[PDB]
Amino acid sequence: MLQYRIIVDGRVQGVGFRYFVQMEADKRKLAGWVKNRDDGRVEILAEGPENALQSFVEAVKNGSPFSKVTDISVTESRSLEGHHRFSIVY
Repeated sequence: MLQYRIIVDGRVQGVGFRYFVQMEADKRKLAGWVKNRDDGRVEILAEGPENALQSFVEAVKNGSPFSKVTDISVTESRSLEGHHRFSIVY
């Protein structure tokens, strides 16, 4: 489909952000993962149809309770790894 690599910065850890991203990804039937980086940022790999991916990016910007998204970087690829499911990963 398309794969997005999304990096989120701001007040985005210890705020239920991974859970929020996972609920949005499952709602939008996207596959991939969300993971906290040790530098405070959140990485998101998401694969799916373009309408789902675009609307997902907008939802991510709204964040979880107490979060504040100050930046979102997105890079894209047509090469999907064929992920199923969306996981909170370590």
